[PDB]
Amino acid sequence: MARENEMDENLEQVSGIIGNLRHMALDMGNEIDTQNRQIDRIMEKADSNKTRIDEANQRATKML
Amino acid sequence: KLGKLQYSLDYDFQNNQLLVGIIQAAELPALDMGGTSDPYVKVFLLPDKKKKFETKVHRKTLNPVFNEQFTFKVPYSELGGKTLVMAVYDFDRFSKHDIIGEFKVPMNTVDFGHVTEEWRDLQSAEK
Amino acid sequence: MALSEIETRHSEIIKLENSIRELHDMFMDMAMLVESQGEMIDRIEYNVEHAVDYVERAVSDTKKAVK
Amino acid sequence: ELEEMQRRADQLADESLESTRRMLQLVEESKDAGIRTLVMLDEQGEQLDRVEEGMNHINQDMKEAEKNLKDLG
Amino acid sequence: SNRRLQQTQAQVDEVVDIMRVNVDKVLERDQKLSELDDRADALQAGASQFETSAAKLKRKYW
Amino acid sequence: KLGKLQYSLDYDFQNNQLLVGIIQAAELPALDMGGTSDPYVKVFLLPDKKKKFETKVHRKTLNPVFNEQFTFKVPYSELGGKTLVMAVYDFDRFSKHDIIGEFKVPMNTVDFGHVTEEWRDLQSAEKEQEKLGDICFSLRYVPTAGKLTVVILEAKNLKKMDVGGLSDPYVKIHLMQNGKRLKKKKTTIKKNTLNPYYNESFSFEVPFEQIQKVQVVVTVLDYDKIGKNDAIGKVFVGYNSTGAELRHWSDMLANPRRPIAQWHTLQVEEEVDAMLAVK
Amino acid sequence: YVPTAGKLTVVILEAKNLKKMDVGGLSDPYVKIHLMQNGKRLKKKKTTIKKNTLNPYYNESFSFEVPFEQIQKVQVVVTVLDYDKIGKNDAIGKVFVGYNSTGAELRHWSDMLANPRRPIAQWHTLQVEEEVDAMLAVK
Ligand SMILES: [Mg+2]
Ligand SMILES: [Mg+2]
Ligand SMILES: [Mg+2]
Ligand SMILES: [Mg+2]
Repeated sequence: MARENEMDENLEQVSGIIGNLRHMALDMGNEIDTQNRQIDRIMEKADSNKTRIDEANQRATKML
Repeated sequence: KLGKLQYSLDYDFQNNQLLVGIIQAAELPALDMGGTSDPYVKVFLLPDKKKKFETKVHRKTLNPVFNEQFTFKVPYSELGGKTLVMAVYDFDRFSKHDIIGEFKVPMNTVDFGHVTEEWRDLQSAEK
Repeated sequence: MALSEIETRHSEIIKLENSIRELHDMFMDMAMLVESQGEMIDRIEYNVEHAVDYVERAVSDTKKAVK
Repeated sequence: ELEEMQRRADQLADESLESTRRMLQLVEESKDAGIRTLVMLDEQGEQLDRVEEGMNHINQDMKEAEKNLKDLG
Repeated sequence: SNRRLQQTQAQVDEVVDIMRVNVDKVLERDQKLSELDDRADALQAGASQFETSAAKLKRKYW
Repeated sequence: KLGKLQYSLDYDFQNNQLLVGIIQAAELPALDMGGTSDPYVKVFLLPDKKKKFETKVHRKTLNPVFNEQFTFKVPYSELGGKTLVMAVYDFDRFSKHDIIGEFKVPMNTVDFGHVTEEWRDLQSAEKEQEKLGDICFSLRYVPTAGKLTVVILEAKNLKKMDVGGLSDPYVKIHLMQNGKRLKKKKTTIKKNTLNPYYNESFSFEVPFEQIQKVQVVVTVLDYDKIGKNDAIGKVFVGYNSTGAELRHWSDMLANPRRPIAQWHTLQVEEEVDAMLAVK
Repeated sequence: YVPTAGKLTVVILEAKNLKKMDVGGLSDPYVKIHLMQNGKRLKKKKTTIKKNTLNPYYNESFSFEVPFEQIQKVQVVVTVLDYDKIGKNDAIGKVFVGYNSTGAELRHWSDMLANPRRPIAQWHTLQVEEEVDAMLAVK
């Protein structure tokens, strides 16, 4: 039974570690989502400023 | 110049109520003696000034963290023409609590569906 | 019990080991992708800061030009 | 037949045991990989924040530049 | 006790189902980051050009 | 330097038992008054310390001859992963019996089949840190805003605090300066865990002009409802810190706008608080 | 220090620029040497009292029995004090070398270790007793 119990302990530890892995996976995924939303925001603003600076550069070189 | 404000905004369609979360604020100007102010944020629906919500008073920090939440039981149809007001106040025990800043958010510019959470620069309240 | 019980035990255990291994590989790939994307973000922030400098100097120049 | 059977059973026991040990090792590697992954996420997150502040600054500066060009025209 | 074995198995399966989705979302993040990289390069290029033009204009109207 | 020990070892396959014979010892150092000690040998199976066997006490000899025999009823399969321990003790009537020497014999190095009997030199018995626990967290400081982000990640191999079970750990974080405890933070209480996972972030307002004069104190404690809550371990980083702690601190400083995660070994609260009372 | 015999020879040579302890005049300095371990003060030695001096010269040798197995776990505490007959005798300064020592002190110690059967002379800056004793209460 020592063979079996030893293994039992192993499976229990694996269980705990798996639970922790679950929590970590949840935090991971959530923060990944939020960061994705933030990146979307960044690309919106970056395109806005791209247009801004293109138009501004054209207007600036226009008076030359 | 006072500082910025991080807040959260989203709408619960299951209970038909607005969920406004006050996360924190940063780089607030100091108005008190110690070199730091005692800030607290008053939040209320912009359209009608009724049932205004106030956060807990934080002592002597120019970067207060409230992490609080408020619920406005308002239908989704009325919501569109309703604005949100978040004003930062400075607490003083022996005088009028001076307003540090304020911020207004139109609910027609707000997009619900994804949980919103952003930093916005504070401005000086109108006389 | 019998040999059937032990065999099924062994089988389900191996199944668990393989599922575990797939989980592992997923985590490894995760770390990898996140790292590479990290380098990507490095160069992005680089380009952005350069852009900020250029814009600032440009704004100063125009601001001195108009007046 | 019988001896080989008992030995077979004990064999399967040992195999399952070392298998579970392998599992423990694997979930440990997974654990650490996950941790460093989260660390990377924090770092890159702050970097993204700095990027956002950069974008805001760019926007305001170009707004001013737009003002000056409109005041010059 | 097969209950613990199968329960742990279910845990593992769940975490797997989490992680594969997380991985796909990460790939999407890689796409968004790549496009942001290109956009940033173009942005700083235009920034340098506008800086040059601004230098000319300052050396013109002052 | 104490002396040598002659012993015998063999296995009886007919009764499935281990036959350990204590022959004698030689050149033992004298610890008693007369110029000779009163030696006696304690022998037990190394794997499990159960049913230890002790020889008769010999009076005033530095070359005691026991010629005794002990039997360990242990199967031959279990024997392979079992070690033998033979420790020489000095008898004293009015005090603790000091250990003269000890010797350990791995049963995988032992060859049975021929009756073994050898002389082996005695060595001094081993007396390490008691806690053997570790706490891992990440440090991030950006000098411009003066923000200190301490993220408690996870502890492992913590010392048992509850009776017949695992512990109920929680992390308390103190920020000290000139011996005073300024800020107080704590985490969620994870119950019945050998390795608690928190992943909880804390932030502190620390100016750039005082960064070299601050103390960050991380303490892992156990939680019982009733009575005083004891403490498992604690470590500190920052001002007047040494070891891997000062290293992690210097990594936090050298790497701004970036969090560095690291492990740390838990020390006793007495020594740590003694270090914090300095300057 | 010679490791074989386990002899530690501390020769107090001379102090300089000591802080004034007497009213409207120079000080009356004398050197007290303590040998500490685990916070306990084992041996106590002192020197002759040189009266009215800005820079006291002693040239006095002291010896201590220190085994080679405990050389890395010993504390040598040198204290310069002022002597008045009446009342408590105050303290001017003190420094310590050995276990848990830092600076030029640990350097001098390491020079003593690296150079056996040979005496190495060195200067040391006097610290306040509070900080030093706070350092000695460690471990
Ligand atoms: Mg006030
Ligand atoms: Mg005796
Ligand atoms: Mg408990
Ligand atoms: Mg005097």
